[PDB]
Amino acid sequence: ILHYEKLSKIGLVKGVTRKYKIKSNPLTKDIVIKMIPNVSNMSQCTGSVMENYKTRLNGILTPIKGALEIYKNNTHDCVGVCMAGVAIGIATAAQITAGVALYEAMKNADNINKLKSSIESTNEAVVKLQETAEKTVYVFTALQDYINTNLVPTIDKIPCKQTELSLDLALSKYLSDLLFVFGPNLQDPVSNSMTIQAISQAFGGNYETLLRTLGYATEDFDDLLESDSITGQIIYVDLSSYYIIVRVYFPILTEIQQAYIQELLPVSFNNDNSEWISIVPNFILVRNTLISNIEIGFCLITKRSVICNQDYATPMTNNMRECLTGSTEKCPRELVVSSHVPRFALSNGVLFANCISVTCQCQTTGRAISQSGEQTLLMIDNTTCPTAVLGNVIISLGKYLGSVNYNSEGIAIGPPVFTDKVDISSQISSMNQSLQ
Amino acid sequence: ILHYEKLSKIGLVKGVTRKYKIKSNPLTKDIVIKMIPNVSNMSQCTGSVMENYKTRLNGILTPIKGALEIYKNNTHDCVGVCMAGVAIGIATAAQITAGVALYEAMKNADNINKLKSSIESTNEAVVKLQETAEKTVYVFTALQDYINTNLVPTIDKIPCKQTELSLDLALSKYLSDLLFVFGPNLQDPVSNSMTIQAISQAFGGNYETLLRTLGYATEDFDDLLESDSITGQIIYVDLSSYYIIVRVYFPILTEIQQAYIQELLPVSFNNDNSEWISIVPNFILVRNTLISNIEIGFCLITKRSVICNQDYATPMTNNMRECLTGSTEKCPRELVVSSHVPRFALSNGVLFANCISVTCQCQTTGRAISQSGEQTLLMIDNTTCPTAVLGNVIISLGKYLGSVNYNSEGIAIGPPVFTDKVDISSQISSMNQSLQ
Amino acid sequence: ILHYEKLSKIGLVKGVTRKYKIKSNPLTKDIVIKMIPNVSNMSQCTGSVMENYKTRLNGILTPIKGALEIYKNNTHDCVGVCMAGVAIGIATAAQITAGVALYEAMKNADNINKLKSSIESTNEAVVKLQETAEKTVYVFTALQDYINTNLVPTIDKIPCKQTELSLDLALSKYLSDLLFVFGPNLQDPVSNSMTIQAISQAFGGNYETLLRTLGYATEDFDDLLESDSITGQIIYVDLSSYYIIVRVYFPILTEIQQAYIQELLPVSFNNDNSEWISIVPNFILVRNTLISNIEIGFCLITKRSVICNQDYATPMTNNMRECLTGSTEKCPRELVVSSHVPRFALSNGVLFANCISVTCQCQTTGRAISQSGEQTLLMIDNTTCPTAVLGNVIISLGKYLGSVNYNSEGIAIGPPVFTDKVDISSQISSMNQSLQ
Ligand SMILES: *[C@@H]1O[C@H](CO)[C@@H](O)[C@H](O)[C@H]1NC(C)=O
Ligand SMILES: *[C@@H]1O[C@H](CO)[C@@H](O)[C@H](O)[C@H]1NC(C)=O
Ligand SMILES: *[C@@H]1O[C@H](CO)[C@@H](O)[C@H](O)[C@H]1NC(C)=O
Ligand SMILES: *[C@@H]1O[C@H](CO)[C@@H](O)[C@H](O)[C@H]1NC(C)=O
Ligand SMILES: *[C@@H]1O[C@H](CO)[C@@H](O)[C@H](O)[C@H]1NC(C)=O
Ligand SMILES: *[C@@H]1O[C@H](CO)[C@@H](O)[C@H](O)[C@H]1NC(C)=O
Ligand SMILES: *[C@@H]1O[C@H](CO)[C@@H](O)[C@H](O)[C@H]1NC(C)=O
Ligand SMILES: *[C@@H]1O[C@H](CO)[C@@H](O)[C@H](O)[C@H]1NC(C)=O
Ligand SMILES: *[C@@H]1O[C@H](CO)[C@@H](O)[C@H](O)[C@H]1NC(C)=O
Ligand SMILES: *[C@@H]1O[C@H](CO)[C@@H](O)[C@H](O)[C@H]1NC(C)=O
Ligand SMILES: *[C@@H]1O[C@H](CO)[C@@H](O)[C@H](O)[C@H]1NC(C)=O
Ligand SMILES: *[C@@H]1O[C@H](CO)[C@@H](O)[C@H](O)[C@H]1NC(C)=O
Repeated sequence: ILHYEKLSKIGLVKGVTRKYKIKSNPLTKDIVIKMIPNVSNMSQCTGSVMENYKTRLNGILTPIKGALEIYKNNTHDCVGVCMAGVAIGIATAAQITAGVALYEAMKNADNINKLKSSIESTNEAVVKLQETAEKTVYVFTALQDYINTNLVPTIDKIPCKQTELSLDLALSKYLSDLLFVFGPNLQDPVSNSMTIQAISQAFGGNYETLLRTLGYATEDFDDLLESDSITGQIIYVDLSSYYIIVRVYFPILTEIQQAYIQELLPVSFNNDNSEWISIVPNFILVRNTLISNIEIGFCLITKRSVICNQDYATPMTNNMRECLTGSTEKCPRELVVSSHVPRFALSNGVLFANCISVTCQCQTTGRAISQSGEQTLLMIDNTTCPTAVLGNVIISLGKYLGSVNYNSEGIAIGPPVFTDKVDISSQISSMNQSLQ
Repeated sequence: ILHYEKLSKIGLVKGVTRKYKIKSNPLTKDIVIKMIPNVSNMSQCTGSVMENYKTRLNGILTPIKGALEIYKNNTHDCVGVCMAGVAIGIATAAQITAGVALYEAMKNADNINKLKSSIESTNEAVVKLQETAEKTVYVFTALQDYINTNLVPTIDKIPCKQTELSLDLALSKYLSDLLFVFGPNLQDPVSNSMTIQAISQAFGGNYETLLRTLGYATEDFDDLLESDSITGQIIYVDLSSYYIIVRVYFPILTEIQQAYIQELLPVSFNNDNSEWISIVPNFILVRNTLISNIEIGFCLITKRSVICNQDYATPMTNNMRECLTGSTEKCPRELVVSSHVPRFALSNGVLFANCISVTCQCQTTGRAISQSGEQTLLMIDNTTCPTAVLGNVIISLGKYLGSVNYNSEGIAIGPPVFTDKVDISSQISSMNQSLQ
Repeated sequence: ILHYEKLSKIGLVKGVTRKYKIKSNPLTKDIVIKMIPNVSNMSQCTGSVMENYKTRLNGILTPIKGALEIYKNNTHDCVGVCMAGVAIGIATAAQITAGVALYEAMKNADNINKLKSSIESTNEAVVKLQETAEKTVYVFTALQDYINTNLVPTIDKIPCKQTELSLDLALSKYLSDLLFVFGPNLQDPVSNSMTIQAISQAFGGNYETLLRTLGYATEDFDDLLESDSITGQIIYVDLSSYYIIVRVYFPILTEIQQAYIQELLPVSFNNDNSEWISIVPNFILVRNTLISNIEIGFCLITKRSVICNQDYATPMTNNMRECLTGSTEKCPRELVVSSHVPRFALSNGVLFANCISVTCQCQTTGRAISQSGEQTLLMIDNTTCPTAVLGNVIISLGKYLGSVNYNSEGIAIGPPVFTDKVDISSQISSMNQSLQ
């Protein structure tokens, strides 16, 4: 376990405790995104912009169909999914799993494609199609709202050459937004790591409409959405009607048993007439009594749980392990030169303040609280005095659950470090000479 | 303090000198952002979209008020702001300061909330309300412009079922834009480090309107705005009318006395029949004769000053200070293999170039400029000849201010390094292996 | 030169082979971007917003003209381009080259400026003007389409105070979008490294319209566009009509002879009853039998080529070069702690899998595939059994081309490493302590 009391003297005050959960057991739903709007009522003087747009869009969608066909031509049934690796050549585990999912989805994709005329005939942003007697499929058109709201009502009040230019500009804007996702960046359409937010770029970035139409099945919807857990996969691309079929995955957030995330608050501390800040990860992941780093940039942090779409646990150095489990001397530290580093923190009702680097007096005492040159931090609870003053904040404090004689006991202190990108090169290069 | 001559002989040509500026003394103004538009004039067939949007927005905003209420409950002027830390539990210095500011703003927030009916009744993008007999408050409604410009005029030209769909799509787009900032990502709404641009996402990202309506208080407006110095804080959330109160901070740019930013220009140089580029920071902070690094990626680099919303000074390795103070050998270098690395530079009118890599000839005599094999760079000035050429550029040069015999004196050059992400891991691994 | 067979035993399975191509031989086109829209037809109720917008835009643009005038006043024909470095002061190689290009473009800029009245009289998003008897120039207005589609048609259906507010909001949104690029961030406007997508932010981000109107005539267009290969440069700023002149560069992709990019697929492998992953870059660049790294994150990855707007070759550690050329023991490895690390891969129809972590039972044999406690990965080809099963995927396999005794030969393995930044700091600091 983590030794919070020893970490506090370093400057690492214990923070909130959060539970760890990852995506599992995804459900599947199929949607059709029509990437070309219907212009039946505006065709009177739509000009020649549509042929150019179709050619440009075919130039984008052709690589997608080409990258799908390699798995399409190698997936079939033999006397489950039964693939042929000779004509596949290069494939990772994720690619092969995505191909299996693609073949599985083809069973419904065939019946979806059976309604090609209905898909093309759609002229609203969201349309319901009776895909079978007991199931339905929704159709999303990229720019149908804009055409039905702005361009169509203004088809005669302005010279419709200007309307042609406006439609061309709208389509060009849509394509420029698309090219970030569906352009040559999408080298691997056979994969399910593409988030619904990115897929909605084919719909103008309005993923909320897609999710609301499909259904808010769970109460953990927002955590799944922000954490990039709701993903989709393209399973069919049509170069005649210019539409794609996307299978959207709706997973459930499953708590990881015997696992939690502990956050450590860094506080500057005094040592040798100078201020220092400890260098340890802000978030530590504990799972089944095993301490390991978690890369938290991709994960989502809430008030009670950490939500990740993938198991983002990363290895932790053994020295870091002993720094977090009591051995303070192995805990690295950095000198502080900036004057905007926190100098006190409150945890469990008791504040850990660097009472020498900031004015520090209590309230009922009406006197100052003195921090000697040997103590890194000062523990202030209501044992010494029940209300403290720090700058312009007057705060009352609760009892401490740790050692009664905390402020009278010191510890060893670790060696200094520097964490700049180029400082790493200098340190490695310099000591290499020392090694020789 | 920086030895520019030796740095140039390394390949680090002295660049522009800029002053250091940080924000301080922030003035405060209060604005109200209503996140639900008024649909009174278009409620004839808006449908059930409004109730669903209200439910979604209530779900979005409930955690915000839940987090604010933790502090709002435990701060009550007692026998200055006087907070109870027992029920706060977990808090940092910045969070406690933000809570103090929140309570201070509550005194005016009470009078602002006294105008709940007026805030609800707003039907314009920007509305002026008399806070007091002398003070006024501006109300910003997110989608009011869109509704009043598009949905109201086109309320009967199109079937209003389509209008309901259009309004639903617009609100969904608004919510998708919001969820980046106001969604579960906003775990800590108490803190006041959220930029005005991010807050404007609740107003469609149009922070320029927010700032212009309040007032361009100073000529340093753009530097403050880009550097993220203009920040806001949510001080009250109402779920009955779905609006928030934001206290916008307008700091002033105060230059730090006896401090400046020095920029070094890297130039590839010849050494041992090959090309190298020195590995040192592009920007160097000198403050009160103390040299320190600066994570300038978060700051703004203008022509005459560096603007930072916080003091971003970070420590610099001692060896690196020795390198910048004259110790040539302690500066690391990287072998260059790219052919698109700069090979000459101009400072104070004197030309530093690597004539081995790029051909140099001098126009006033029409003969080549020769760089010998043991010289890193060639200093070319009008002392040598008034005009030299470099490929297709003909340039005239001033006089050097350093040593007259610059080109005849050599230095000691540093040790090679590699700066790739995996190179660090490989170097550490081998360097451990040698020690064992 | 790369020993794929030995890399497979580590877990680095050979992937796709791509060709390396860079920007070269850029063509030049001239366009005019007018950042103030023509509002002649809305002048009845335009209000006073236009004067304030003009003042804001003048404040935005004055630094740009000030920075251009440094090279404008210091460049003239001398008895090619002939610059004066005395009054330039500070300049890099890129800045000087950009200034030379700026002067070269001034010849056409004068003829463009001769049509100032025509430029300022434009009232459409894209307008064609004849700068000479033979050549023509296009004009792009930032917000003309929005005005002519929304504000003009709605000039009487709603009170024009609302129209004035709407125009002010639109201009403020346009300025908010602009300030990310054309604001104080644009410290060097002379340089030509700014992408066309960024330049289009002055046109609403519709770079597709610019490129389509300019008449592209290449099959490598999408690769050039994604890779940020198409760039522009501002060559003149007018503070009276508020327009800028941009010289757009259209290059050609030239394949680098004797150069290709090799991709390596990481696969978790068993060692000492534990699962590990190798720390080696995903992409390796080979040029004339010289191996080098590449920050391919800046580049674009396609199915058969890597496209970069600059030569992004970076040096590689010598030990690392030995690692990629058969010396297996120098390759670092990291202990897999997550349960979402790939565990099998397919290359050339040959399946590399870690049968310890994932059960393998190939259907043709009808029995499970057993991997011992000495073999890092198990090679499956149709010699041992044609079709293999891994979980839910049934795959048929080709024949190996390397050693037929692959599964019986073992290799040496490397030392463990950790890649976290804090882990790097802990590692570096710790062995300084042991070194002494
Ligand atoms: C378009 O034309 C059809 C007739 O084919 C008509 O039913 C419909 O109302 C028109 N408008 C829209 C928005 O579809
Ligand atoms: C897949 O098969 C189709 C015909 O069924 C063919 O047109 C296409 O080129 C094939 N794709 C390959 C072999 O990659
Ligand atoms: C300190 O505060 C706790 C509540 O947090 C209280 O129970 C205890 O009596 C207090 N001790 C004093 C006032 O001495
Ligand atoms: C390495 O150890 C020496 C011991 O004297 C110390 O002075 C130096 O600062 C240390 N450097 C690093 C980068 O750990
Ligand atoms: C470390 O020093 C040795 C001997 O001086 C040298 O051979 C080796 O290349 C150095 N390693 C570096 C600088 O990474
Ligand atoms: C704050 O106080 C109110 C009213 O007493 C209560 O409803 C709410 O739950 C409290 N919130 C806390 C204690 O976090
Ligand atoms: C709604 O209509 C009334 C009718 O007089 C008008 O006064 C009011 O300004 C309208 N509201 C909006 C927001 O347009
Ligand atoms: C050389 O350049 C200097 C500027 O540094 C100038 O003052 C001088 O007149 C030039 N010509 C000489 C020194 O002959
Ligand atoms: C350049 O010259 C013009 C007059 O020709 C002057 O107005 C401007 O200020 C000069 N700029 C600089 C940087 O000297
Ligand atoms: C303004 O109105 C005139 C009236 O004839 C028209 O010719 C011109 O095109 C209009 N300007 C526009 C639409 O930008
Ligand atoms: C393995 O597959 C290849 C074609 O990929 C075939 O030529 C060979 O005969 C097969 N070997 C066996 C034993 O079936
Ligand atoms: C250094 O090598 C030793 C060899 O026994 C190993 O135990 C230790 O973990 C290594 N540490 C680092 C930071 O590489």
